[PDB]
Amino acid sequence: SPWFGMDIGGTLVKLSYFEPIDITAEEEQEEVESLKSIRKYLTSNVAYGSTGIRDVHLELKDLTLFGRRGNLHFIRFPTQDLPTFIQMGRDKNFTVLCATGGGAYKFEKDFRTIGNLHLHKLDELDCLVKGLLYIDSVSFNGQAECYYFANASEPERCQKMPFNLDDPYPLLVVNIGSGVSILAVHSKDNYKRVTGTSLGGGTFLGLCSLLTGCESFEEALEMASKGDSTQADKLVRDIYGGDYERFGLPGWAVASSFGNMIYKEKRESVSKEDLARATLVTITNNIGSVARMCAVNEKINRVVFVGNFLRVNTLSMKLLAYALDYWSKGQLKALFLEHEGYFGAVGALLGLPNF
Amino acid sequence: SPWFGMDIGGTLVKLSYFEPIDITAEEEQEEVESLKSIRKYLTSNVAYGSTGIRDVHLELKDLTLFGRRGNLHFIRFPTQDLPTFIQMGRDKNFTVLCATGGGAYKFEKDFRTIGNLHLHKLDELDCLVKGLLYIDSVSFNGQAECYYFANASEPERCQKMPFNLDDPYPLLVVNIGSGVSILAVHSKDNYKRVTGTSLGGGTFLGLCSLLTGCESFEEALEMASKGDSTQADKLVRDIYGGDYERFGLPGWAVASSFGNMIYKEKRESVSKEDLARATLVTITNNIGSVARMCAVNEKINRVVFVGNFLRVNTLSMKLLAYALDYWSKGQLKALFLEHEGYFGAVGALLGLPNF
Ligand SMILES: Nc1ncnc2c1ncn2[C@@H]1O[C@H](COP(=O)(O)OP(=O)(O)O)[C@@H](O)[C@H]1O
Ligand SMILES: Nc1ncnc2c1ncn2[C@@H]1O[C@H](COP(=O)(O)OP(=O)(O)O)[C@@H](O)[C@H]1O
Ligand SMILES: CC(C)(COP(=O)(O)O)[C@@H](O)C(=O)NCCC(=O)O
Ligand SMILES: CC(C)(COP(=O)(O)O)[C@@H](O)C(=O)NCCC(=O)O
Ligand SMILES: [Mg+2]
Ligand SMILES: [Mg+2]
Repeated sequence: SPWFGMDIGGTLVKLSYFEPIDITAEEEQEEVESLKSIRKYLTSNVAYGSTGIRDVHLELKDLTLFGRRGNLHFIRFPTQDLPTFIQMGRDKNFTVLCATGGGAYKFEKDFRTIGNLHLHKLDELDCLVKGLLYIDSVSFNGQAECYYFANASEPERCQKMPFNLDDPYPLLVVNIGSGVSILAVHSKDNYKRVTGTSLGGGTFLGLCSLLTGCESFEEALEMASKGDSTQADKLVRDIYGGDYERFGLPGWAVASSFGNMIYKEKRESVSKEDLARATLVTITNNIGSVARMCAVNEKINRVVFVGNFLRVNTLSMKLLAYALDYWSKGQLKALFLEHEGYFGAVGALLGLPNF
Repeated sequence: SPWFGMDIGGTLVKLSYFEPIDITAEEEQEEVESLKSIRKYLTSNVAYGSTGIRDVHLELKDLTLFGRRGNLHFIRFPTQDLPTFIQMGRDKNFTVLCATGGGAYKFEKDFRTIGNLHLHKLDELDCLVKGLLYIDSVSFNGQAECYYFANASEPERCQKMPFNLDDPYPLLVVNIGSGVSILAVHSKDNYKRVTGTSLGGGTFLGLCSLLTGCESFEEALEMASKGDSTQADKLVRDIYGGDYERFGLPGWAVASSFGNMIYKEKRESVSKEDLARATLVTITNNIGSVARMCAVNEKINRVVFVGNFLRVNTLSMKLLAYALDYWSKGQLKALFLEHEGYFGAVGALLGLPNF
C-alpha cells in the first residue's frame, strides 16, 4: 500500500508521497507488480500527464517516518484534473488515502469508485498545523525550513535569511490559497481559526485574468513584474499633493487601490502589466493589513505565510515583509516556509497510523 | 462674507453653505451686490455648471448657527472640476474659506489666486468628528440623523429604523471615500485613526469601470443591482460541496472573491452586471470584515459608516448591516447617517469662529 497524503484545495491538489528506500531483498521480490509500477512511475517522471508536476527541489531525502527510511516527494496538479487522476487510479492494473481540504468532502464519492481504497478524511486546519510543525522539526535536509527577510525596509540590504522555530509558540499562520484562512497556534494542541478573507490568490488570478487576459499564474507574475502599479493606484500625494503627516501616511502610500482607473484618460494609457502589478499589490497589501490586525489582536508577533499564492512569488513576499515591518515599527516578523503549499498534504500523511 | 465649509476629497468636493434667513431690512439694503448675487445663484439653482449638484433633500432649515437663523445647504462636485469653480470665483464681480480634506493642501496655492480670500485649513479627522456630532445633535429637521437596519439578517423583516446617539461614545467611524479611514471616537476630545484600507469606493469604481465599461458611479450601482455575484465568486460549496461546518462557514459564503474567473469558460459566460455586483460585494464585505476586526479590537460595538461610497447605495448598506450582525452574533451594530458625505464640510464650517 503506497503512503500518500492528499490536500485537495479549491484550485490545486497537493500530494505528498513517501518513497521507501530501505526495501529489503525479500520485500522487493514479493512486491505486487502494480505497487512496484506506481513507485517507478512516480520517481521516474517529473511531469505526470499534462498538468502534474513534481517539485523535485522540495524533496526530503532519507527521512525516517513510521519507522522506515525513505524520501518525501511533493506533487501538485489542478483540482480540475482530479477526475483524470481518479480514472487512471481505476486502471485495471491496480491502499489507504488520507485526504484533507474541501475536496476530500466534495469528491468523497468519486474516490470510492476505486474499489481497493479506503478514504479517511482529516480536518484542513489540523493537517496544516501538524504538517508545518513536522516539516520544520525535521528541517529541510539540514537547512532551515523557515526564513524571513532581514532589513525588509531597506532595499540595498534586504536579503532572505533563515529563521529558527525551535519554540514556535505562539504563532499566527496565514494560509493564502484560493481564499485566506488565519490561524492562531498557541500550542500543538490549542489552535483556532481567528478570521479569514475571501480576497486571496484566486482573487489575484481571477481579476488579473479578467483585466489582462493572462493564461496562467506564472504569466500573471511575470506581467506584474514589468508593471508600475502607481499608474492604476491613486496615492496619498495625488490627494494631498504630498504626505498626510498628521497620521503618518507617506505620499507614496496607496490611498485608493485602482483609484486612478475612474478617469477614462488614465484607463486608456494604463498597460496590462500595470494592471497585473496593481492587482498583485492590492491583494497582497490587504492580506498584510488583515494579518497585522490579527497579530496585534492575538498578541502574536510571529506571522507565518503559507499557501501557494506565494510560490515563485518573491514580489508578494517582500511586500508582506516590508508591510509588517513598517506598520508595526519592527515588532512584527513576516515568516516564510520552503514547503509553502504542501503542509496540509504532509499533515494528512501523518494521520496514517490512525487508520 | 458668505459662510462656507469645504471638504476637498480625492474624488468629490463637498460644500456646506449657511444661507441666512433673518436678513434685516437694513442689512438687505446694504448688502454688497456680488454677495447678494452669490446667495441668489446658490439658492435659485440645483445644478451648477455641468457637474455641481445641490442635495436639496438634505437641507437643514431654520438652523441657529453663530447666532443667526438660516438654512444649511449641501453641495457637491467632482474634484476634477475645482479649477472651474476657482476660475469662476475670480469672476470680476466678486471672504473666509475653511477647508479640509487632502485637497485643502493640494490646491492651497490655487485658492489664493482669489485675491479677497483667506484660506484656513483644518484637519480632516477633526472636521469629520465635529461635523458628525453636530449634525446628529441638531437632528435632521426633527428626524433622527442616525439609522440602522433592524433584523438585518432576516430579509422579510429587514427595514430601516432610527437610532439614537444621545450618548455616542465610544464610537467607531468608518469613512468610505476614495479609500477608507477608520476612527475610534472615545469622547469629543479623544479620537484617533486606528487603521484604514486602500480598498475603498475608488476601488469599486475603478475596477468596475475597467471590468464593465460603466461611465458613472450610478450606472455601476444599477449594473450591480442586475447581476449575480456568485457567477464570478467561488463559494464555500464550490470547494467543499456544501458547508465547512467545523469552522461555521456556510456553503453560500464566498470562499474566493472572483475565484471562478480563473476558468476561461466561466469568464466567457459572466456578464458585466455579474462583474459589477462581484466588485461591489467584494469591496463591501472586505470593508465590513476590517471594520468588524477593529471594533472587536477597540472594544466598541457601534460602527458608523460615512462617506459617499454609500450614497444611493442600499445594497452595500444592507451587506454591511448583515455582515456585522451575522459575524458578531448580534453584538455589533452597523449605523448609518443621512448626511453621509458632508460631515467634513460641516465640521470645517464650524471652525469659522476660530478665524
Ligand atoms: N500552478 C498554479 N496554478 C494555479 N494557481 C497557482 C499556481 N501556483 C500558484 N497559484 C496560486 O495559489 C493559489 C492556490 O493556492 P493553494 O494553497 O493550493 O489553494 P487551494 O488550497 O485553495 O487549492 C492560486 O490561487 C494561485 O494564486
Ligand atoms: N457622483 C459620484 N461621483 C463619483 N463618485 C461617487 C459619486 N457618488 C458616490 N461616489 C462614490 O464615493 C466615493 C468618494 O466618496 P467621498 O467620501 O466623497 O470620497 P473623497 O473624500 O475621497 O472624495 C467614490 O469613490 C464613489 O465610490
Ligand atoms: C473556505 C477556505 C477554507 C477554503 O480553503 P482553500 O481551498 O482556499 O485552501 C478558504 O478559501 C477561506 O477561508 N476563505 C475565506 C472565507 C472567509 O473567511 O470569509
Ligand atoms: C488617505 C485618505 C485619508 C484620503 O482621504 P479621502 O480622499 O479618501 O477622503 C484615505 O484615502 C485613506 O485613509 N486610505 C487608506 C490608506 C491606508 O490606510 O493605507
Ligand atoms: Mg488549501
Ligand atoms: Mg473624504
